[PDB]
Amino acid sequence: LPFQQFGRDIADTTDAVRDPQTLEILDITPCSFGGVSVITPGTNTSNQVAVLYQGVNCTEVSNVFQTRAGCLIGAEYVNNSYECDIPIGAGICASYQTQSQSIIAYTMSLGAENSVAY
Amino acid sequence: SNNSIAIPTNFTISVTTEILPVSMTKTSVDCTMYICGDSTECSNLLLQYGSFCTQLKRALTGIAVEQDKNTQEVFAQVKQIYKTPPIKYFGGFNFSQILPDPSKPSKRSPIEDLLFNKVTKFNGLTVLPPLLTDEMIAQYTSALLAGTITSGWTFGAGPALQIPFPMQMAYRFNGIGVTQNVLYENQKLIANQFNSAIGKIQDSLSSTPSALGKLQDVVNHNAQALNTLVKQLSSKFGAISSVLNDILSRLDPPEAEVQIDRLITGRLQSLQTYVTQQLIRAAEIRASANLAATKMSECVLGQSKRVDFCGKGYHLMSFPQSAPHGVVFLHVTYVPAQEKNFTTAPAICHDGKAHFPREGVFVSNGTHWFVTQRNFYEPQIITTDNTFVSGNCDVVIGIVNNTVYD
Amino acid sequence: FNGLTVLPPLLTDEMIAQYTSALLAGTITSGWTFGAGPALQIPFPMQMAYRFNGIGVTQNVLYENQKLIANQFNSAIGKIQDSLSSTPSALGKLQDVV
Amino acid sequence: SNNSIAIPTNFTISVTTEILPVSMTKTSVDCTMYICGDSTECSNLLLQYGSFCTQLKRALTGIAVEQDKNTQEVFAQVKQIYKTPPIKYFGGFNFSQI
Amino acid sequence: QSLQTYVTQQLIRAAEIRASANLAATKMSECVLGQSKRVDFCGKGYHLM
Ligand SMILES: *[C@@H]1O[C@H](CO)[C@@H](O)[C@H](O)[C@H]1NC(C)=O
Ligand SMILES: *[C@@H]1O[C@H](CO)[C@@H](O)[C@H](O)[C@H]1NC(C)=O
Ligand SMILES: *[C@@H]1O[C@H](CO)[C@@H](O)[C@H](O)[C@H]1NC(C)=O
Ligand SMILES: *[C@@H]1O[C@H](CO)[C@@H](O)[C@H](O)[C@H]1NC(C)=O
Ligand SMILES: *[C@@H]1O[C@H](CO)[C@@H](O)[C@H](O)[C@H]1NC(C)=O
Ligand SMILES: *[C@@H]1O[C@H](CO)[C@@H](O)[C@H](O)[C@H]1NC(C)=O
Ligand SMILES: *[C@@H]1O[C@H](CO)[C@@H](O)[C@H](O)[C@H]1NC(C)=O
Ligand SMILES: *[C@@H]1O[C@H](CO)[C@@H](O)[C@H](O)[C@H]1NC(C)=O
Ligand SMILES: *[C@@H]1O[C@H](CO)[C@@H](O)[C@H](O)[C@H]1NC(C)=O
Ligand SMILES: *[C@@H]1O[C@H](CO)[C@@H](O)[C@H](O)[C@H]1NC(C)=O
Ligand SMILES: *[C@@H]1O[C@H](CO)[C@@H](O)[C@H](O)[C@H]1NC(C)=O
Ligand SMILES: *[C@@H]1O[C@H](CO)[C@@H](O)[C@H](O)[C@H]1NC(C)=O
Repeated sequence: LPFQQFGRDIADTTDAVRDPQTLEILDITPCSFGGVSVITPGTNTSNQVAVLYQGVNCTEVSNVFQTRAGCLIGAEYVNNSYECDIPIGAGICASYQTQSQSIIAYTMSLGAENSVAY
Repeated sequence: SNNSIAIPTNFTISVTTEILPVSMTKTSVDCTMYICGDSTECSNLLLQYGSFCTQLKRALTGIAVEQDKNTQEVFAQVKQIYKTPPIKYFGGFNFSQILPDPSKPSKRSPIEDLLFNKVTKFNGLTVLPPLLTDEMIAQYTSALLAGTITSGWTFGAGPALQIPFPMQMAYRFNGIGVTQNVLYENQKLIANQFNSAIGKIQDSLSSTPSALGKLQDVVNHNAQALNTLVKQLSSKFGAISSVLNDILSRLDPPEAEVQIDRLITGRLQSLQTYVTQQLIRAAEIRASANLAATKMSECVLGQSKRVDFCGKGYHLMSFPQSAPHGVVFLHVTYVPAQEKNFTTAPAICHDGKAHFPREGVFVSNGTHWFVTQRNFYEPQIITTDNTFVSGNCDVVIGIVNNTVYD
Repeated sequence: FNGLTVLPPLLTDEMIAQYTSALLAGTITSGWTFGAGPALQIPFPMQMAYRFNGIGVTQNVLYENQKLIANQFNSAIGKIQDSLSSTPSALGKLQDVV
Repeated sequence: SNNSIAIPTNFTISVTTEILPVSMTKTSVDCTMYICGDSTECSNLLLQYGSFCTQLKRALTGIAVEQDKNTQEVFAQVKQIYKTPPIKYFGGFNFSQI
Repeated sequence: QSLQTYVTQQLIRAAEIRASANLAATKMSECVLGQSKRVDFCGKGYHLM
């Protein structure tokens, strides 16, 4: 409305501002913030680590991969599926695999296929 | 009366629904971002304050791993993924409503689709996705259903041993105390009753939204807690302003220290209250998830003799279904019906000897005495095949006279 | 009386007593049938015989010894009241809650 | 020993007692009344303090509904109120104490 | 602070009472409404009633 300048959301935080010199409405969005998770095997095994930036689009932050948990750097996605070693996020687990001894990310396998002859 | 018994002459196959929460939303907080934002001097003062941030982070991480473990305990009972045969014939039993639907990309059963349709910020608060996706939980449910349909209870106690479904339900009847001849005679009626009950389950779930009220209650409580925290972030707690940028752009350091102390104390108290409430709710969710795991082991992976544990009535089967942040159990039970009055006697006196039924009760139609099984009326001629003597006539109270054919 | 109030429970003592009486009557007159469907009438000696058969003892054992088992049950039930009355620590959990 | 067994030749019918808490007292607190009651400016500054009153009231209401649900779950197993027959004979078993 | 401590303690005790009431409901279903094969669940000895 032509008389108010600030906008607020259900959280009582400043979401929109009317520019003083030129009269337009600007939406304010907090620039990308997130958590960092370090994915590592035992230090005795190796010192290689992967980094998961949680809930961050992998642009804002075998090298990079976009998980629904976040952006994972230092892990190579493999289309093979294994049993989960250490959880990462929504169905993706990481492991220290030789196959090329490095950290790999993969969709976890729920179990061996079995079709009973009914 | 001390002479009359009531014996059922028919039965109903009933399917009941039990909804149990399993997991809740995994939330993580950053103490520094919540309390102080990006104010470096606030961060230094908080560092001087104490070491509550690490304790709160430990508690929340424990809750998250707790939720993942709850889902794993409930749904990862099996070690192999079982697939139902392409020809879906199980002696007239229709599991289409229960089995996954290939047409939908999600590969979820129609009941699971109904459940998912019914039950459906940046101040340092983050929501971590669960380790197991909805598709993975659906695949666990499909494997459990396929194993139960194709192998009975065998896959839970070892290798999956194939068995025709009518024979499996006959052995379940034998478990609940009814001879298998009853099922082999009334297979079509039992299949029709099961199909009608399964069809009615979906309409029952759709009609009453209170059935899925527990899962929505969990979601609502988590949302209310997060909203309360965010709102408490806008309180003053005695300070002149509720914004750290305002308190830093209006005041010199030494006199802004007291106001920033007030803000820090208030926000620490709010966040600690949130963590304590989350711990208590996590305890409740563990209780529910342990109950769900016990039911999956005892109702789905086998036949349970515990009364009212798996539905109401004599338990036959149980089928799992994944629901958002929980599980739904379709308990298939045997409910006797069409009861009839009869005259009963503890023993039959013949040739000076007392006779007792090996299994069943003695039933008179007024004129003749037969022996029946307890839960169903199948009269049979009293013979030495289904009686044992073990006693004398005079000692037993209430004995009656009749002939026991050889 | 400075802001603290006690809300009465939804079910009164009479209603809990009626529930208990209904459960007792169902157990005595129908066995376990009323918990799994319609209440099926059955004489109490036959119910005890089938409960004996449940724990692995044949029903002839009950029928031969009906009077002895009835006397033992009556004596035990009569002794329960005296055991409750004599020892106040028996109800210690409810009193602990209060 | 690898040749000997012990077989019972008699039995005892024993009645034991188990006491279980089910519900506790439902209490409600008025945050304003407890903290200051009629002191108006105290109420105003408590309002300035935060929204703890609403959370406390919600927790206590949840506890009360919890207690009612506990009693209902324990005692409302039967859907029909069964009545014992006028003649209280059950093969010599004396239920007058129960 | 006093009232918050009271409510937290009440919540913990309420959790304990839910545990007790769930146990009581299970025993009503399994000991009263049927005969239980579980050892020591429904009294000491072979459960009859
Ligand atoms: C000065 O104020 C007027 C107000 O209408 C605005 O239109 C103008 O853009 C402002 N000056 C500049 C250089 O932005
Ligand atoms: C966020 O991440 C997704 C990943 O698929 C990407 O498509 C999208 O453009 C990103 N948004 C940005 C860059 O803000
Ligand atoms: C592995 O999966 C990704 C995602 O579906 C796909 O882009 C990639 O081509 C796959 N690699 C194969 C099939 O070797
Ligand atoms: C059955 O109960 C009636 C009660 O009127 C009694 O008269 C009769 O003797 C009883 N029959 C027995 C105990 O065999
Ligand atoms: C049992 O019930 C079904 C449906 O209620 C009915 O079709 C059938 O005839 C009944 N059987 C007997 C023996 O009454
Ligand atoms: C019963 O099965 C048939 C095919 O087996 C299917 O067409 C039908 O839809 C099923 N019934 C229901 C209620 O879905
Ligand atoms: C058995 O007889 C009694 C007495 O007439 C009656 O009240 C009851 O309804 C009858 N039950 C059945 C199943 O016929
Ligand atoms: C009882 O059953 C026998 C055998 O079927 C029959 O001959 C007799 O007429 C029946 N009596 C009554 C009253 O139904
Ligand atoms: C039937 O058995 C009873 C035993 O209680 C006996 O007293 C009676 O004489 C018998 N009836 C005969 C032999 O006709
Ligand atoms: C019992 O075991 C002992 C072992 O020394 C053996 O000598 C004895 O023959 C066994 N008795 C029977 C009855 O097997
Ligand atoms: C069992 O004990 C009772 C109680 O003393 C007694 O009356 C009865 O005779 C005993 N039975 C045997 C077979 O000894
Ligand atoms: C036992 O039964 C008798 C006869 O019915 C009765 O008088 C007595 O009150 C009952 N109970 C006790 C405690 O003896």
